[PDB]
Amino acid sequence: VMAPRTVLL
Amino acid sequence: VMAPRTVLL
Amino acid sequence: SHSLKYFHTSVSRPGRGEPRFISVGYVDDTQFVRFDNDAASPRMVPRAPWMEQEGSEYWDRETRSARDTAQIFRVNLRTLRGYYNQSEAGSHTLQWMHGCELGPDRRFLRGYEQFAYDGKDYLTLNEDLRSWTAVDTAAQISEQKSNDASEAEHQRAYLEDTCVEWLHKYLEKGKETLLHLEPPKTHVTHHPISDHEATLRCWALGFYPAEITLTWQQDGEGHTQDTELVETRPAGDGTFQKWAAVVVPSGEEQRYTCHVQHEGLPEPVTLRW
Amino acid sequence: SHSLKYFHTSVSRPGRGEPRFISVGYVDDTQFVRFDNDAASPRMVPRAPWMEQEGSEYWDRETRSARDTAQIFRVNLRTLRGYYNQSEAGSHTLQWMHGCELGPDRRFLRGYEQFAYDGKDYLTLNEDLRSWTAVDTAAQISEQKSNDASEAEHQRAYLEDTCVEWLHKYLEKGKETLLHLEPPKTHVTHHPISDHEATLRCWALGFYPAEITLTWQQDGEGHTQDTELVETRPAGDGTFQKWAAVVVPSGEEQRYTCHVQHEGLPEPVTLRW
Amino acid sequence: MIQRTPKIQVYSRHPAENGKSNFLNCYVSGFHPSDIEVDLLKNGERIEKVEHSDLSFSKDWSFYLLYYTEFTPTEKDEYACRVNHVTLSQPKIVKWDRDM
Amino acid sequence: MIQRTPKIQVYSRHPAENGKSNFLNCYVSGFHPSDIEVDLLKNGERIEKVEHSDLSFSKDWSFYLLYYTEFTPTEKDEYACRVNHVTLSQPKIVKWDRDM
Repeated sequence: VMAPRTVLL
Repeated sequence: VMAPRTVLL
Repeated sequence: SHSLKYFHTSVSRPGRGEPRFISVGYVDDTQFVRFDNDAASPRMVPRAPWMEQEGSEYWDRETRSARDTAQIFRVNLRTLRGYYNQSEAGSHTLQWMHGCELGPDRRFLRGYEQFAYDGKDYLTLNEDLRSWTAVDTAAQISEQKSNDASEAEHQRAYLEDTCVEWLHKYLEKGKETLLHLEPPKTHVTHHPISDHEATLRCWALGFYPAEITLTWQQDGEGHTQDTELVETRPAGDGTFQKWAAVVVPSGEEQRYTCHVQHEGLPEPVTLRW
Repeated sequence: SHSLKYFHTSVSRPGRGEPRFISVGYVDDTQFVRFDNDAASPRMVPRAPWMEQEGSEYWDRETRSARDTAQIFRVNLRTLRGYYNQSEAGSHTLQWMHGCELGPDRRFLRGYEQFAYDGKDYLTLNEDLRSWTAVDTAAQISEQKSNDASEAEHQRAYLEDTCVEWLHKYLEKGKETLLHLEPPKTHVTHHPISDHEATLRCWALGFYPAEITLTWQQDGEGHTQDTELVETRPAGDGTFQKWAAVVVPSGEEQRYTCHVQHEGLPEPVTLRW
Repeated sequence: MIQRTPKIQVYSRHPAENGKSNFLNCYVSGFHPSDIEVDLLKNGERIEKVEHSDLSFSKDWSFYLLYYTEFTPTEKDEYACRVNHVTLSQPKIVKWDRDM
Repeated sequence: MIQRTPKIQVYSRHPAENGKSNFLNCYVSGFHPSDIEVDLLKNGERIEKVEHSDLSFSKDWSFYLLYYTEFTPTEKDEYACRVNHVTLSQPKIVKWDRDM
């Protein structure tokens, strides 16, 4: 599944 | 210092 | 016992576009910094002189955290409007507060964190600092969402390490103030009502920290039968003040004494008119 | 060797408000799911039949991740517009891709992740999976920001555990197709150009996976002194096709041979005309 | 949505003594939501150039602010605080009593 | 900001054989940015009801899409792909050659 957390740039 | 990243409701 | 805590507030402005956002930081009873987007200069600024000797790396870094946060809250705001089926026409509030506390041993004691929407407990970090808790059926989603993203994890990290480490630094950089105890200036005032009664008002001024106790008692026994007390208020110079009054029969004033307790006093203090 | 990888894309629209966002997932060369906010159903949907037997918990959970992501990217978008002093009038693109790969031992081999703005490498997760790397003197801030927030940490978690665990599940739920190899249908075609030259075109159709090799050889020797080759393309039914041509002097056709390598073949194949 | 009426308290930094400079404070608290109007008055006139603390709140989520200005008491001059909030049917006014 | 010219390839799912139903494909790739216009043509006429894959990209960040429709070849009918992109000075047209 797609990662549960993305990145805040 | 503040908390770096808050929480995504 | 000391503490480092912030209070973030975000308010939606139907029409004016982007929601108002404000952060303020405190060490014990002293506000030391703050952020406000409406402000002429939108960035983290000091509120206590003992902060001024800090590098630009600091202020820039903090200004970022703040800014990012205002964004996420902007989102969270719309998100919530969703959960509750509310219109963009009304205004709404989202608040978040977190803090870490040090014990007498000058080491980590407890930490906390919690959100609230329209003045009502919404979500909360549990004591163990590893699980959240919906405090509404709406927060149910927000609960798991956070539990999957494992947000709880680093919140605990911040609270347990970062928060502490920095708290210490702040104590040093401001020992001169944060550590100086300022006992209260005391005194009683007489205010006759009729030829038969009068009011005794026990005052306490310019003290710090704010924790304090005033007690009116007759013949050495405790009292309450006419004890009006006001909520501790700020002087405006960094110190506080508070007073307790009581109605008494003219002629019986000697039977009454006011007791005052404050950490800045070597021992409690007794006042009589 | 297998892999599970996604490709997220976000494109800003000045006039149309909210930025376009799309996510697609793949296992090896097969797309299996996808999300598009401009679709009638703004939610995660299957793209392969072998997915259809999944519970609503799955689709709902995934739809969330996707939605949250679209939001963060919306932010990241404005954030970046900032870093580069760009106007809300132009359009911009932010892409993110990540994947985990399994080795022959059917165990973790390698993982990756990286962002890119306006078609240019921006930020990148390092091999060790514990540090980031600005790849544009602008990504600098974003680098530290992430390194302080320790974002790198759980990305590694996802990649190392979650990603793998699920990859396996997918392989099972789709063995029939995923693990099924389909060798290429071969053949050569003759196309006279001039009175002294013709063209030999070695074809390869309906194969899978896409990895393949075509090579023209004369009398045992090697060749490409007129070997035009086309990029492997999709058939549209899940399989691929590709061809390699070469100009040869008429009457010498027998001299040349086409070699074809593909995992679906017990051993290479040679054609001639 | 929850609302809470503000609690007002008008007072001086130090004990009042005519002719001596001091500071007048209007301390509002325990209110929600945050939109609020506070005004310091001198004989009905709205005093200008009045500062106020940064917005903040307490454990029960309610807000509190402090408005204040510099002033010099007199036996003739009368001071008051005028506050308006959504929870108020009409702006509430409480005048300064040097004894409280 | 980086741009990349798309690479076009027009072809059929299976080998062309007149009178036999097949599928016409226009495969575009290696282009950036994503805004792009693709059109399938039948004797100059713009064919309608044409599907296309989901947007995606490769290791070098460039995109690739697949447009396609159902069709039946004939020795008289002529088919082509018309593509327009910002990197193009003018819409490029490449016609189908059943031999490629």
